[PDB]
Amino acid sequence: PSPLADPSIVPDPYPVYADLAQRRPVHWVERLNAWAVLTYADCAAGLKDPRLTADRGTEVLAAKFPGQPLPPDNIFHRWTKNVVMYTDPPLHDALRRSVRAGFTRAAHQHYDQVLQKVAHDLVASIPAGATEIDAVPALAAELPVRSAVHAFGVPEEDLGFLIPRVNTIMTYYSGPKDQPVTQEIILEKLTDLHTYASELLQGMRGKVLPDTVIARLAAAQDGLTETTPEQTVHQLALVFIALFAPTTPGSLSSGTLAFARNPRQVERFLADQACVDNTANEVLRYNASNQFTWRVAAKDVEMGGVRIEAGQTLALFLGSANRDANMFERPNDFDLDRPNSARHLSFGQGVHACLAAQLISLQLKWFYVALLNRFPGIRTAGEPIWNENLEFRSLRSLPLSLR
Ligand code: HEM
Ligand SMILES: N[C@@H](Cc1c[nH]c2ccccc12)C(=O)O
Repeated sequence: PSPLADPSIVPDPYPVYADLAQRRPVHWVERLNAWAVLTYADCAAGLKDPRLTADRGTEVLAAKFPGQPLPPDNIFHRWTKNVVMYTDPPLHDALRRSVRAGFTRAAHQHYDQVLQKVAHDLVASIPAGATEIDAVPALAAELPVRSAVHAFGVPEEDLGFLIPRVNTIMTYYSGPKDQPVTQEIILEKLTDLHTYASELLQGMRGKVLPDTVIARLAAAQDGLTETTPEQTVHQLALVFIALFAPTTPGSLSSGTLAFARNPRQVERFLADQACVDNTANEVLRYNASNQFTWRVAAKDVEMGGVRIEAGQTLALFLGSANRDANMFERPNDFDLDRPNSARHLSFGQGVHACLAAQLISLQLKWFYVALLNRFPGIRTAGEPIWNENLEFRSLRSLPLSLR
């Protein structure tokens, strides 16, 4: 019976992942209704294997809410079948092109400057007499919300509507454990994000800051020719979910912990710009926030000596792949001098590689620039405590001393 379904692995899964990558690199996890895939080689190729489809909302819903299917007209199916995350090419590619205006080279030139300032301002807000901080609520949870506002264009005044709704929706992705929130409630909040997205663009909600992702997307709508208004609304809903997911906080907090525990890496960062430049990727490699991602077999495939039949579900363990010693020597070392950290799988790979990958790496880079030049002596001030979630894994508490 798979140790991947044991809640006790979440604080430190890596010894279990390493053992299973060796002995059981592909194996069945009953609680996921899926084949777990543990090695870098199999995860990276699986992400780019056209025999594995991203059209998986049916299968994954059946895994998470067995006995509770939904019809094709239900918001769950209309959303999944009309967003980049859960579509294959060619539709995927039309949907991705339709959001290009938010993510151009010029746009990221602007976001680089916004994020530098946002992170600067966050860290500068920590009072002089503060030696202790819980880096989760104070910093890791906070930076992504300030980025959502200033770089993405989510109105600040609408955060009270969005934050709790995304937190509810995100319980869908609770890993191999009982669902804490009913399907009915999740679908209601998913519906609510669609209403909000459409009303935001109509000017019925908050004010979107200029030159942000959402402002750019809004201005692009008149020129779209291969997608529909409903598709834009579906895609915004996904964007809201991704913006307020625990992914970015977990990356910030797990990287902060890594620095706290590895002071010579602080020294490296302050000594060598190449180590700065590699910080986002080494942090992303060191702990994938999304530890596994889902696929379905569109055709029979063979992986890890297992024949996976068309229609079966797979869980590609990005978090295990990132610490596979065959790809990353001494994979449990947090090492800014590592030469291949950019090979991590935390943003996936290929067709569905994270749309926000550059935005998030800029956010991480500027955070650590600000934090570590202010407070190079960061250390633990108690036990870091993890959320009870393997799928989207993150710290709930990170007590630190700043000096
Ligand atoms: C550290 C933070 C984040 C991490 C670790 C993360 C991780 C991922 C991963 C693993 C995928 C690929 C999943 C798969 O193929 O199965 C993905 C895709 C995606 N990401 Fe992120 N992501 C983050 C932040 C964000 C944010 C803030 C947004 C907001 C826009 C976002 C938007 C997306 C979208 C739209 C896709 C789908 C792209 C496609 O299907 O073409 N990501 N991300
Ligand atoms: N892993 C998710 C896809 C995903 C990646 N990043 C996310 C952020 C938020 C929500 C979902 C996602 C899935 O297989 O369904």
